[PDB]
Amino acid sequence: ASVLTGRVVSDKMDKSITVLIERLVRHPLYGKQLRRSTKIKAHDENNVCQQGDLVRIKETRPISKTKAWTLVDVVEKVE
Amino acid sequence: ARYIGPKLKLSRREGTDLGLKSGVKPYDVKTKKAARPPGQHGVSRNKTSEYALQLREKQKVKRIYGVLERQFANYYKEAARKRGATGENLLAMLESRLDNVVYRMGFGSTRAEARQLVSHRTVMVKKAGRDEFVRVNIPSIQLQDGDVIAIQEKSREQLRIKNAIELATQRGIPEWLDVDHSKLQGTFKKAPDRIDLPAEINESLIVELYSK
Amino acid sequence: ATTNQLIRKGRKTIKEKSKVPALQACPQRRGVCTRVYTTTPKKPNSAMRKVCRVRLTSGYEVSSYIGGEGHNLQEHSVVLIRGGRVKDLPGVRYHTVRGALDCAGVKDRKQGRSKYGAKKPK
Amino acid sequence: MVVIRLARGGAKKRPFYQVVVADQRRARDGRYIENIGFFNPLAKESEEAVRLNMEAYHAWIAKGAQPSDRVASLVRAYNKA
Amino acid sequence: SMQDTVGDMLTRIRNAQMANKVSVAMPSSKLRKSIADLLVSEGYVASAVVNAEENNKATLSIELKYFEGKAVIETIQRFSRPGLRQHRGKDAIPTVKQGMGVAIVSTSQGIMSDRAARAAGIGGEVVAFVA
Amino acid sequence: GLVERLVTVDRVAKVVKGGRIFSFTALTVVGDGNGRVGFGRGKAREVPAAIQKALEAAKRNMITVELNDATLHHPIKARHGASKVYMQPASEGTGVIAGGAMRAVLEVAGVKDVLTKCYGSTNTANVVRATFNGLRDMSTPEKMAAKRGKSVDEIL
RNA sequence: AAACUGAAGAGUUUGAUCAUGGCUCAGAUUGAACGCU
RNA sequence: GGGGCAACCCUGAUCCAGCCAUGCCGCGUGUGUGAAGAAGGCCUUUUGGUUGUAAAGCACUUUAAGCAGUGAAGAAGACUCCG
RNA sequence: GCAAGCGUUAAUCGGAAUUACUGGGCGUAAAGGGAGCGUAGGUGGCUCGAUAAGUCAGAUGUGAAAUCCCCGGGCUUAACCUGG
Repeated sequence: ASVLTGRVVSDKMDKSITVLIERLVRHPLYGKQLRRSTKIKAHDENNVCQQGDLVRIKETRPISKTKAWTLVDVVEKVE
Repeated sequence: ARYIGPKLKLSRREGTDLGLKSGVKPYDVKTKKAARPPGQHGVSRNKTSEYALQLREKQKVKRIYGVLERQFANYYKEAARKRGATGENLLAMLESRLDNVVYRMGFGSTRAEARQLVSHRTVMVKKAGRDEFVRVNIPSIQLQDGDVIAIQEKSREQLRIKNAIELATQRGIPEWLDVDHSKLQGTFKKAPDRIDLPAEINESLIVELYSK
Repeated sequence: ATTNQLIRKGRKTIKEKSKVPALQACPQRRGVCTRVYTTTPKKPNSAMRKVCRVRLTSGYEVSSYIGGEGHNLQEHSVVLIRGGRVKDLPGVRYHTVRGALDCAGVKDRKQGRSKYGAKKPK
Repeated sequence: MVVIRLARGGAKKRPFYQVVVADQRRARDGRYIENIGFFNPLAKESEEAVRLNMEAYHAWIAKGAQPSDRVASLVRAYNKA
Repeated sequence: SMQDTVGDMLTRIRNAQMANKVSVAMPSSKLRKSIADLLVSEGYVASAVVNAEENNKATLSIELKYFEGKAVIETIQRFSRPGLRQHRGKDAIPTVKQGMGVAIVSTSQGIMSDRAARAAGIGGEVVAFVA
Repeated sequence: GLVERLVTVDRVAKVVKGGRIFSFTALTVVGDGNGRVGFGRGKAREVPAAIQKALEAAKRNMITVELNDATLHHPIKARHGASKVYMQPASEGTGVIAGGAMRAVLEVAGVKDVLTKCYGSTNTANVVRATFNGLRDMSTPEKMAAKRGKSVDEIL
């Protein structure tokens, strides 16, 4: 399986969370990395994590049209 | 294709003997030209440039070895592909050709006569490790080390071969080639070295010409 | 041009358009001579250069030059047109292939026959 | 089913065959699951006309692929040789 | 503001060498001291000493060399500037002047020479070329 | 054993009140062929006299160079004014790859294998001067070892 | 063992110069067409 | 590859064949010897030069093309008899 | 000079460091925004730790075959085919 850790941008959706993932990609010609952020939607069964929390998700069978990830664990809480 | 025009005019343009004609008499007495370039104009102003010199050198080597530009370009490409000096490799290939080796052995008095004689399949080349002789009609075949050369039974008593052998003896036999006259058998044990080959020919110019 | 600037905007090569649009990226093109006339060259030169206004199968109405000495072209003659600008003729960007379809080759050409569609004399 | 078969390469009037494991439906020159051997109809005595991988062939036989008759005969000849 | 430190040290050395200064001093850091130690071991500078001053500061002083009137450091150029970092593998480290120079490489085993890193089979940040 | 080569011939005009005046300027590179090479510029009303003046200048403007068997020790990049010349050692048998102005001076030097490139201006005089400066700048591994106070083996 | 081999410029703005700057040629190439053969 | 227990049938896939110099490669259109340097063409200071060993003469050689033969290999052994 | 070919034309890259990451410039040749402020974003002082994401190294799987390259083999040579 694949595990990704990211901030949860939005928790408004019921039984759902949106996580932002930061990754570094090297530009082919120029060769300098650029920060890239892509939103990924995950399924939270108890809505444990509020917005701004850092969460780890793994790939899973599509629960819904836009969600293929699940909230296995929550590591850190926003102050 | 092979050049069909006057042999001497090529050597006159180059300004030095190309070996096209067998040296039965001195080259100077035979033709009494090549002191000046051919044609009506002869001596002329506006001396040639370095690119012209490179072109002249390439034309010299091609004319000496009776090899067209297309084959010469393939040979130069193979030389650059091969390890070591490109000019040395190209000269080695031009030596390796069958017509040249038979001419050095003396079966043919001249390189053109050797090329025709080989194309006619009188000469048989045995590759290393082969117990049966095979007739070849391509004079451009490269020779591997230790290859053996035989005259066919029909061609054993050729008059031109016999007349060519003693001219070859007067000219001298190269060390790498081993020739048995009685059996008319020639072995290519090693390829000619650059030091062995004529110093006057300049390999570098041919390499310069193909580099744009 | 810093690295960040190059990454953000980048480098751009504008592309040269063809100098022979009427050929539509083709070696030659067939047309019909809608006019056969003569014209004056530019300032340094003086002559009566033979030109034909031709409508090609590609739909353009372009002007082509008739090379060589003498020609049989006239109205409603089908000709073949290749590229090649005439330096001293403004607006003439094509050449008429001699001997291709109806443009006869030069009568007594001897040296550059293949450039003018003249058969080998026997 | 999966059939081991010869694939025709080489040059005109000079056939060279490549023994390949491929689906029966797919064409002779099409995709093949695996390559196990080369077969050369016309070859010198010193040269090895037939080369094959016994372990892979046995593996496919156990798996259930159905070898073609020509390949089976070539395998028999290789085994006896 | 000053967004580079290694480049500042390199240009300080270069300007001092062009001005024929006996020694060049600068604010000290462990990375600057390591680079100076590598230069000393390569023989481009005579010595490099860190004097601990007050207020938790330190001064790195490098004694420069001159051979036959000319500077020992023929050229010293920053490669991995802050704006564009360059990281290379073991077989991709650039050679300086056919190997007669030095490409300073900061590897996981410390800051060391390109030839030494090639011997160790290691790579890292190619920080500067000194010859 | 001195070899003289004429890089180029140029014609220049000087204007007096009465009428135009024509003069010839020549550039020649002359060298030993092993370690010593010079370039000279001569001006004369007559071409051969300009050639001779250029030779005389080149002889005094000889400098020494050091070479490994037949090739350059290391890549050399030089700028004289606008023009930029780049030189790269090549293996034996490659030959001299150069655009005339570089070729003349390299052949005077005696280098048999080299790769050259030019950037910006292609002017022959500037190219020659930049090449000459690059040859002067070049140094050998032993000289570098003495510079750094280390043995030849220690430094690669 | 080998795969690690590769870099040319020139004509043209000026009475002449250097730079800059465009335009043009020298090469390879092609499912190629047209002209002589 | 499809169907059939097999015999065998289908297969414009496939293997080949006809046309095209359309690209690449190879080969041939001959090879030696040949002077008051024939004749003619061209240039010329009108007499020399050049075409030019080029040619004629002379002695060979027959790859390719054409004729007469000869003759592999692509074939995996079917079926049938016997253990 | 090429040679069963030879040129012209059409197209692509090269030469063109003439879009310059390798590898260009901005006082006068084209080019510093009229000046400040500041959003996103880019970069960023010294010392002691945790972390190992970027970075480097090694292991595995994969990155189909052909084609490119190297060394051998077969076609009389070559193209061509072909094992590794």
